Amino acid sequence: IIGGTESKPHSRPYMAYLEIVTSNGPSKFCGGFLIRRNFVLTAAHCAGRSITVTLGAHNITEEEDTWQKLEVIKQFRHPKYNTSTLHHDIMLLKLKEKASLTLAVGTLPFPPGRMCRVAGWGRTGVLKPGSDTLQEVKLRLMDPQACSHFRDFDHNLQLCVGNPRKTKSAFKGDSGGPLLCAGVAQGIVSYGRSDAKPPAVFTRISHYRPWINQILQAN
Ligand SMILES: CS(=O)(=O)NCc1c(C(=O)O)n(Cc2cccc3ccccc23)c2ccc(F)cc12
Ligand SMILES: [Zn+2]
Repeated sequence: IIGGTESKPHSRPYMAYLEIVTSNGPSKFCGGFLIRRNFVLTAAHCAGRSITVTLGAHNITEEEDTWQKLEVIKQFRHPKYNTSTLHHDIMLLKLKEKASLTLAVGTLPFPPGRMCRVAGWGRTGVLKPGSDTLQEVKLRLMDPQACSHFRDFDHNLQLCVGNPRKTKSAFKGDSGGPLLCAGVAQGIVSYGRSDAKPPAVFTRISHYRPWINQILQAN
């Protein structure tokens, strides 16, 4: 998160930190969010061989009594996910078991106004480290025209997020995190410019509600 603030600890109790063993070799990290006791929503590009989800966290180097760490048993990557265009960058994760609902661990409920918020443990600048602590930032939902420079941008599938006159943005490390507008999840962090210039591109959750509901009904 660029230009944001450290979240109040445990104030976003749906947030999930994902550790992904790369089908090749080492680990990578993404965000995600708990939508049911045993389901997490994240980006398709975060997929890998095996996934661990950490719930209840604030500082990821600091185990607390709030933590619940759960193995993913099934990855449901969107079938039309396209590595080239990055369309349908969405993925459901089934947890080996149900999370205990606590103050620090909770599910996120399912058109938006302009001001939204996003959280994550990603980089705090172009060449900065990832954040040990959960950061958050308020961002403006932009007209699709503001993202016309992204060749594969499709208003039906995606949100255009972040006023270009400011540095405030999701960035690398924030993939899979939810965009909330008025307490409702509208978006999922997907991609943007490598120079961190807003806006960035988020998956439009509403378009995928049939598919989500389908997987939840069958699992
Ligand atoms: C660890 S991972 O599983 O996420 N893989 C690396 C990766 C990232 C990342 O580091 O998060 N992002 C997001 C991202 C990238 C570059 C610029 C961005 C500007 C804004 C927001 C997000 C941005 C990807 C998008 C498409 C993709 F195929 C791979 C990646
Ligand atoms: Zn704490």
